[PDB]
Amino acid sequence: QFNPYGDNGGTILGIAGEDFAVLAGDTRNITDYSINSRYEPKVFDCGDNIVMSANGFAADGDALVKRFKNSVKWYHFDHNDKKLSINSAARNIQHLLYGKRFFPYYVHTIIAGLDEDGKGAVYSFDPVGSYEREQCRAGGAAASLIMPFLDNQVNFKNQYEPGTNGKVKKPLKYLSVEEVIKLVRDSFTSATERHIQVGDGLEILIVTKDGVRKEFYELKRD
Amino acid sequence: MDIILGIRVQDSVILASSKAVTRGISVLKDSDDKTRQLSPHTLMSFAGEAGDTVQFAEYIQANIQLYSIREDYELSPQAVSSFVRQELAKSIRSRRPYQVNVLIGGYDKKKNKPELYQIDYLGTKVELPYGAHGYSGFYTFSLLDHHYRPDMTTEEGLDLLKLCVQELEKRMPMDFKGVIVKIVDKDGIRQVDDF
Amino acid sequence: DRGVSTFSPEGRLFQVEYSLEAIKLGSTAIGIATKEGVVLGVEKRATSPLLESDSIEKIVEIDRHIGCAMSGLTADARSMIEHARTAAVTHNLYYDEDINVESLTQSVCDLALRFGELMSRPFGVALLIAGHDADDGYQLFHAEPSGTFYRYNAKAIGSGSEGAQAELLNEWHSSLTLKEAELLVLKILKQVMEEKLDENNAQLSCITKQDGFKIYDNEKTAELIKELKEKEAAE
Amino acid sequence: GYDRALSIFSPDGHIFQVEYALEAVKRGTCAVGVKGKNCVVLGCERRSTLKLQDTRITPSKVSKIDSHVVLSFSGLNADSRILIEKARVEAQSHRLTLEDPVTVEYLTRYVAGVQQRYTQSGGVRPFGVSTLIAGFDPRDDEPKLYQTEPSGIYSSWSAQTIGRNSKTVREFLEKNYDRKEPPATVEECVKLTVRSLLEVVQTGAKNIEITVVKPDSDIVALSSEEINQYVTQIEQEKQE
Amino acid sequence: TQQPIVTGTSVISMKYDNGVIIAADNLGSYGSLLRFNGVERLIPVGDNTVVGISGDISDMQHIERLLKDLVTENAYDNPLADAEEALEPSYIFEYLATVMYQRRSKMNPLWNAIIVAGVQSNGDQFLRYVNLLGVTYSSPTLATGFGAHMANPLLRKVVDRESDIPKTTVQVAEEAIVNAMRVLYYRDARSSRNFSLAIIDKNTGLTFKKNLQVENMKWDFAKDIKGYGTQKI
Amino acid sequence: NNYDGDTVTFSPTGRLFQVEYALEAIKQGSVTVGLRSNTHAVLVALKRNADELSSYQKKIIKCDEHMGLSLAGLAPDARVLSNYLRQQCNYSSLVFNRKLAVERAGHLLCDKAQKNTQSYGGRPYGVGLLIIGYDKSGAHLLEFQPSGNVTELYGTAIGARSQGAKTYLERTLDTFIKIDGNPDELIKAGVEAISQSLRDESLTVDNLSIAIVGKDTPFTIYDGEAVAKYI
Amino acid sequence: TTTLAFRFQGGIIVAVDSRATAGNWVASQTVKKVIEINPFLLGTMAGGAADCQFWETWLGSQCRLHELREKERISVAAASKILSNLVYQYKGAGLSMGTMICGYTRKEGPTIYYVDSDGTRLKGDIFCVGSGQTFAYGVLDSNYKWDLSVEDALYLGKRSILAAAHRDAYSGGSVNLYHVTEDGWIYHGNHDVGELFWKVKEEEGSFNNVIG
Amino acid sequence: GSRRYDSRTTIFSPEGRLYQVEYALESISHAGTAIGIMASDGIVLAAERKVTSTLLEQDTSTEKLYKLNDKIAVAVAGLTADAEILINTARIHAQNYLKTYNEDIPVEILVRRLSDIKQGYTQHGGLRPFGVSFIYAGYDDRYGYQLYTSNPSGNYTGWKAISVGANTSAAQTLLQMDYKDDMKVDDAIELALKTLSKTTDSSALTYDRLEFATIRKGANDGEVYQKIFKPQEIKDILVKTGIT
Ligand SMILES: *C[C@@](C)(O)[C@](*)(O)[C@H](CC(C)C)NC(=O)[C@H](Cc1ccccc1)NC(=O)[C@H](CC(C)C)NC(=O)[C@H](CCc1ccccc1)NC(=O)CN1CCOCC1
Ligand SMILES: [Mg+2]
Repeated sequence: QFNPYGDNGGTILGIAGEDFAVLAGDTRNITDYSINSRYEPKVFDCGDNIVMSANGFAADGDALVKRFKNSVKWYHFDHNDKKLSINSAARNIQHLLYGKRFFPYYVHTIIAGLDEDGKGAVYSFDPVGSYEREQCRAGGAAASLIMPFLDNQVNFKNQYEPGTNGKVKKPLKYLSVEEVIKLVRDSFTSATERHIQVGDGLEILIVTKDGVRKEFYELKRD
Repeated sequence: MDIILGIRVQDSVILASSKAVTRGISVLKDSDDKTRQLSPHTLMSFAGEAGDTVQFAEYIQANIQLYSIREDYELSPQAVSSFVRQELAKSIRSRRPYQVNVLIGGYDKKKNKPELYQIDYLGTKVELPYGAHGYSGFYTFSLLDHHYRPDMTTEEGLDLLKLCVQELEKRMPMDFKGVIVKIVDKDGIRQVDDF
Repeated sequence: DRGVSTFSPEGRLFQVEYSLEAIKLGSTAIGIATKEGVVLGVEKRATSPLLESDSIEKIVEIDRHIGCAMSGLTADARSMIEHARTAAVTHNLYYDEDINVESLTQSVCDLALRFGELMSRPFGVALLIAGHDADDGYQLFHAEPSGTFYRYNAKAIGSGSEGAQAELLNEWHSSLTLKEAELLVLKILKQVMEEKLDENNAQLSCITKQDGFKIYDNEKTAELIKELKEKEAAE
Repeated sequence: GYDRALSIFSPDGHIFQVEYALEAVKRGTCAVGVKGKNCVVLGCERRSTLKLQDTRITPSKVSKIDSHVVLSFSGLNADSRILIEKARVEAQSHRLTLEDPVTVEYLTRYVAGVQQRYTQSGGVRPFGVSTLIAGFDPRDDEPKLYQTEPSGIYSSWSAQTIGRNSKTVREFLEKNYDRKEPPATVEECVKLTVRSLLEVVQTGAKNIEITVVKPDSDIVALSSEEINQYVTQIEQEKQE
Repeated sequence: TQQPIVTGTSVISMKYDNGVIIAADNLGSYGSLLRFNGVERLIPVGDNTVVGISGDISDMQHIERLLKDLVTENAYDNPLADAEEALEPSYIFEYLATVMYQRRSKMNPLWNAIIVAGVQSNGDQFLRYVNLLGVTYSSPTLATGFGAHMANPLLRKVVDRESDIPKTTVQVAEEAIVNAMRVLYYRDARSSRNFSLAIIDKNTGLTFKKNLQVENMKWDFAKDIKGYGTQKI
Repeated sequence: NNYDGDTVTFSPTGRLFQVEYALEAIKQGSVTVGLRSNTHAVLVALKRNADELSSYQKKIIKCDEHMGLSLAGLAPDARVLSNYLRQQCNYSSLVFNRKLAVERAGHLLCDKAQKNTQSYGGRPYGVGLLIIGYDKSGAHLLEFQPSGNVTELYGTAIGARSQGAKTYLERTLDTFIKIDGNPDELIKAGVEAISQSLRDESLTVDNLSIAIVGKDTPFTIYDGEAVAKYI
Repeated sequence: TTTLAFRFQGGIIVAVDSRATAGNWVASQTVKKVIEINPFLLGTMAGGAADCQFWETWLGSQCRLHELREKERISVAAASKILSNLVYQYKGAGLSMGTMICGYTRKEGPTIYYVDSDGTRLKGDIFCVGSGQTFAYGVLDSNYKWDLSVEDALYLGKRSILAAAHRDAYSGGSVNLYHVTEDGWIYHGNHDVGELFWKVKEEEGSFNNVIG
Repeated sequence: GSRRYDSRTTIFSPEGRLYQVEYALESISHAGTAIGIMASDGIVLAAERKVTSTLLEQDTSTEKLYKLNDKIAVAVAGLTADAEILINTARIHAQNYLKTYNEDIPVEILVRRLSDIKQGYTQHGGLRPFGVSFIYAGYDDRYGYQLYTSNPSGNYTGWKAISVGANTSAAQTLLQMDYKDDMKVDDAIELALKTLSKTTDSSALTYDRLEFATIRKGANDGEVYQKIFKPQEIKDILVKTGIT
């Protein structure tokens, strides 16, 4: 029997700051135990200061990103070059995903950017289009490894003020872009050590009011 | 939906239908009326798959009410039962059939006679002095075979029905949370509030 | 006979030009846009005194931020309003935001030329679509059965339109308040109407950012009519 | 399919097929609607060119759409059946989905929308029918009376008439109907409705039909003898 | 949904300093039967692109006709069909990738794995993969089937990352491809000795080599292998 | 006369009157100019208002990052045809990863307009279009007429009084073709060309509409105080 | 998931948990399972996250269209039936939804309708829905009376979700509370279970099963 | 295109009349007269054939009186071929109703359905209307004996006695003169034949010119019998009433 789905591996990570947001993804693409590519970009600038990644089955991922990029183009045409806000992009993506409710896109999608108050925003989607805004999200093969670390280091979960017995929580803070990138790099270095499908390279897209910047880092190739 | 019973006496038809609505582990409701008035002298009780039961009952209700307005006339129980049967017989060869079994209790004002029709989800219609759908009939038919007479009063019919419900409460595994009882006679449809 | 989508020798569609004549026979509707809001007013024009005038619905809500007034064959407007409401709600469903006033108007106007041998004839009604959005602010649009729409600082349509438009030419300025615009609509309606203007045969409405689209009560409009009479008598 | 645009604009901005449909309404027998304080009455003319009729089985002029709403009409009889059927179907569909009977305004808006659709659809002519739709909303004691016409416009009326010589009866109602104090009782409202028909009918009681609709689905049609008593009382008062 | 019947095995490829190389053997297998020995599985499109196809041969012949028809269609009302508006590798690939994903989405795939190799207008190397699922990827080396498991490791020793591409000459790159084809003949049960090889260079153009054979094979050590453990003779 | 009732009927001299009547709607429309050099291509459009309270009707529509048009005649027909061009540009990008050639865009518009001239029930398009673009063979300017005829040109104009601008461009041909790597001077020549079609009215800030596409320039529309520089 | 709604003297209490799961993986602890349809209407979500979010958001649009067309607030009965008729069209296709539509209108008074993906639609005074429904029912049914104070009713709803969050592996995160009156719904806060559990343990003297 | 040749069969005149319906009624006015008379104990249907030829086989002929079911019959005036299209549709509707409700169709419901079909041809489809008027004679247990008529407009009305086709003005005056409410079938038979005998354009009324039928609740043990009269039986009833 023909199986229309596959698994291309890979892992992605979104973190929202005070006046910025990052979307990071490894550059490795795999099937079974073979490496298809060591550098196959997975996180994309979609215009209007929005970055997107649809990790999982790469053919469905590419199809979804391609359709969303096109949705942005037609939003400009139909509404007088108006900027598509991150909240509006998210709702549009829900309808793209739920449109294939009974033959789903096999992906976990993350978008990142700035909200209409200039604050950092990360949205997260399941395969059939349920979504939520969050400070943190990891998706893909090593999500189970990375997310608990982010709960601890971004949202300060299970951390208390020393000497208060255990009744004052560590107060929540926004992290600097330098501090976020440190957490991103350590997350992927850790994931690469323990997950076989994670490795080769790390590509981070950083979104600010000034625009979209890129950073690339080597990961272990075994 | 579990237990629906019907009994036709001298001058009326009595329908008894269980109040429980159960989904899996929990009893969600204990006061559910498993019936619809189709016309002033015709009542339909129903049981079967969740969703299908109410959707089918209300669909039949709408159609009979439409007929009543158009002709300014009440269809006989026999005519309503034949309409219902055809809808179910059509349904069984569809993409997704209605999994609904019904009893139709009516008083024919022309003939001055009570009438009880039992129809299953396949469109199998029978006119009976007493009827039941599902596992109920395994207990209740033998009782009614013993105690029923055609010339019984409505009060005697209700006592005979209490004897059916007592037996079902003794021997059936599921707690069906009692029954709502409704009487159909020359004066219309009324609910027995204490049972 | 002749085609429904036929061009005349001058380069105009016969049926579109003939529908514009139907709109001239309709009751008057006036719209005035300001920086404090957009005001929409209509002549009700009851055919008999036994007709309960409050049932004449010529001003209509499309969304909270978009209102609409009509003039011409008003029965034709119902499917246009239905489309506008659906387009407004549908865009909110797809994009989690209010739809732009221009985009809504464009959607309504796309229906207009869908006729041939689709519907059998053009619409016999013109619309004044008034609203607010964050990008372009308070706006007023005139939607025709040609499929064309123009934005206006102020606009009159219907039987008294050319007379009303000349009056709007002189009276409108960029610093108009909302209260001033209300009185100005009532003034110009009173001028062009056959019957004497009162709260029962004329209707006001507006759209503000804070309170959205509101049809005015007869008691509220009555006070504005009384305020108008006094200020005209004042000089 | 037959796609031909029959309803189209003419140079002066008129849709002749819609206007010619109004002429069919002008030809039809007179119908009148009067609402009181706690009732609505629908009066209808029956032309007496047709005797040897069977009045048991002949289609009655007033039709129940639901138990709480009625529809009378002037114009083509065959056309009226199509509107009545669609309205009856929509009334049951509304009960099925909204779990509430239609308001009189809603039912009117539906019938009016059907009429409008037939003025800009290919291959069809407009309905040669105007309607009076009357009744009471669910759990409401305020009387409702609406009118529709072939174009699809509708509106609410304190009282109204349609059909042949409707100009004359509308004249009568405009002077005799007071808004500040309408017909307080059923008797007063029926009397004013019969009086208004007696301006045009020019015959006794066989040519007048009356239907009284009251709140909470209380609809009854008056008999010949009951109407004939109103006819007797009106003319005895008139001889003075 | 179907099953592949007549099949082609590995297609292998790599980038070098001035262009790309691609290769595939000349066999059409019918299960374990080595049925057809003269099947060409490298199909050139213009003078700048070669499409290498593995998998179902009936579906390959369909794709071949689509590409042939694509050239015809591009020439229509196009005075620059042999110049600025000629078909590019990137155009040919995207077309195939669209078709592949559309067909998988109708549950009726073209049962193939495809590598489009070529050189663009600006001299840039093009090398990208697509298969029956619509999955796409690019890398300095690409291979289908057994070639993914055996050829890629060898070809990646020559070009391990992007920065190695300018350092790799056409002689070194061809040598690596020819050796990889020998290794596949030793080790793939559905391969043949006879193969075709294509070089697309930005300077020297398209060079298409037919009727190549695997040569310099080592079998001599076989004489010394006896039994499966204890047998001495 | 008797042969103008529909688009399916030839006249005795081999003419299609409905197409010619559609052509007349363009002449009633407001003037718009197109011109190009080797590096850039420019559209200049005189927008028309209903009265002093109204806005000025938009004349220029963007089709892709590298292509767009200006209209003259029925604006809703320009919307239908520009939407079709947007889709065809988009299909080329999604399926072939290829920016649609301007010459091929013209061929598609021609064939779309033609079908309406040969079949009963439909009508011709009532609008003329000037398509500019920059593709793999450089700058291009096209003129579309709703008869189906599409023409590639160095410069042109369509609409009311368009013959004045068209003569100027015919004289200036040798000068403006050489304006390479200088967008402001090419726009100046377009603004000076459209000025030859003006009578009574002159170019004000909310009257004028300019668009440009070129080598390292996406298709961008200039309106309002953005065109005050060129007045 | 655990969701509940109940009727009482002072209106309706609605309480839900905030957890989303993918098998045994805890996908989120911060999901919103209440949708505010209008100021007098609430929807609760249990089952497939996408199915619930999409169709209840869609329901909000259909309710808005009703009030534009009819110039009147949609009834709770009519709103619930739009959703139940929609899911009935999709029956057998595999939608997963367990919902409560809770609101006030003048004609109905405070009303709760249970609606699920196999087509069942039920009016009632008390409902608990989701994987943890049994645990909520246990606490709710024992301390329920018609005439609780608004303060006591809010607490019972909060406490019933806490009970289910504790025992049900697939419920947790936080408790979102709502109170529906004549004047509309009122939000009564997000309550993290990681702090609420210990607060309730100390003050109430309950949860003696736990090492504290 | 094709618009040039379209007669536009479903439009209003300036006066608000349907051209084609009016012209169809003009066609029907030339067709052979049909009379229906309803009594307390039955209904009579009498009708005059149009084509007198000695070589017409009368005993196997049927142009006027058709059976719809056991309880309902029709008399036709107009185009016979048009009528047969409608008759077969009405026969099917009756059996659909019997299949659905297990009860014989009420007379009005059958009449309304046919009348709605005729109406449709006047409002949409661009086709000519049916050039037919029917007299329906029927019985059901709600209203008992019923007479209806329908015409090409799709309008229908109920009657105690009625005529369609030729000389209806004259026929209806004569029926209005001699009809009484307490009348019986035997008297109604005589009235029907006397009315045709005076209105006929022929020199004399004979057996070979008539189709005749009765619906009586005068069958064995309270049932309803449809009698389509044979030629010899029409000849006998002509002698009995004293016309020949
Ligand atoms: C907590 C509760 C008791 O389950 C409660 O009902 C909540 C209520 C929601 C939050 C409103 N329900 C869930 O959390 C559901 C449970 C459920 C799962 C699957 C089917 C039905 C019900 N969770 C989700 O819907 C889940 C939310 C994500 C994790 C944010 N989504 C999925 O599990 C997702 C889609 C499932 C699906 C696919 C196709 C058709 C229909 C539904 N599946 C995946 O992401 C698959 N997989 C990918 C790798 O990581 C593990 C998950
Ligand atoms: Mg737990």
